[PDB]
Amino acid sequence: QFYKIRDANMQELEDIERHFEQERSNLLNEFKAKIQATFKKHLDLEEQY
Amino acid sequence: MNPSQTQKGKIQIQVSRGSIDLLVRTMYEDINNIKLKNERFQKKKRAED
Amino acid sequence: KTLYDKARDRFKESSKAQVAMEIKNEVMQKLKERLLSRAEIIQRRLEEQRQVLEQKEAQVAKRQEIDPKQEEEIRDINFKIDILEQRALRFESMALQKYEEMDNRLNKDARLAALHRK
Amino acid sequence: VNILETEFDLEREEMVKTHKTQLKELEDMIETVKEEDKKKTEEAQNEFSQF
Amino acid sequence: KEQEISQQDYLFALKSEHDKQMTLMRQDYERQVNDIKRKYDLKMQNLTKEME
Repeated sequence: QFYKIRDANMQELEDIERHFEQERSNLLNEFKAKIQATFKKHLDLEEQY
Repeated sequence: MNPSQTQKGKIQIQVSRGSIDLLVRTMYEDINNIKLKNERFQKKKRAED
Repeated sequence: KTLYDKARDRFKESSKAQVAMEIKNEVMQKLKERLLSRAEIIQRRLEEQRQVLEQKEAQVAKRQEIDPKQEEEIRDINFKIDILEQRALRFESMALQKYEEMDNRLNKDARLAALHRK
Repeated sequence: VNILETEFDLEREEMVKTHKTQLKELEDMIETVKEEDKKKTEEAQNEFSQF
Repeated sequence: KEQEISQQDYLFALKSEHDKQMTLMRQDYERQVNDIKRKYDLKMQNLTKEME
């Protein structure tokens, strides 16, 4: 039981880290999508000016 | 901000508490009932002798 | 100064008796105009109500048989004219009281302190 | 678990600071373009009214 | 992650300087169009005037 719990702790740690990079990647996706909206719309602004 | 992204700490700590409690149940399912029978024999023979 | 430096400067900016008498004439004229002009507006409402009621009563007279729905409309017109009359009387009372109220609120403020020595 | 949450807390702090800083600094130009548009419009308007 | 942030910042600086480049060059071509328009305005007006 001791070593089985140790192994379960290993797997839970690995899943925790995996969810960590998952959240990091989702946050980076959010930020990049938000910043990417800073584009051709304003060029069309002058296009219509 | 994504509410789920920003709260890794509490959710993981909940997972950890659940793992701790589930392990406690598993390890506790098979110990300490021997002492009950030993002491009950002790006291039965006490009232007997 | 470049437009960008101009924006920075804007940010830094954002970070940190004789004439009194005519001024008082200005303020009190504005107040009296407001109050009495709403008074004539109330008068206009009263006369319009009276004209609509007289039109309705003439219409009733034209109809040989009294139309009960026109009776309800006539009573509604009567209620509206009466309520306008009551609101107009209360308007006169509150307009005199607000004229004096603004008189007090203006004469005893700093920008017309010297009036006291007068 | 505490350490693994801690370093990601610091990483989240760092990315939050970065994104907040760029969002704060970058937005300074659309105002200039709109002001240019309005000012040129008014300038073209004034002498046409004069004509 | 510091290199990732620095690359993101460099990419956005490149994009922003491209924004400035496009804005300025388009403004300059439109200024040229206006200059041509006004020179032609003045020539047309002048000639039509002495003809008048």
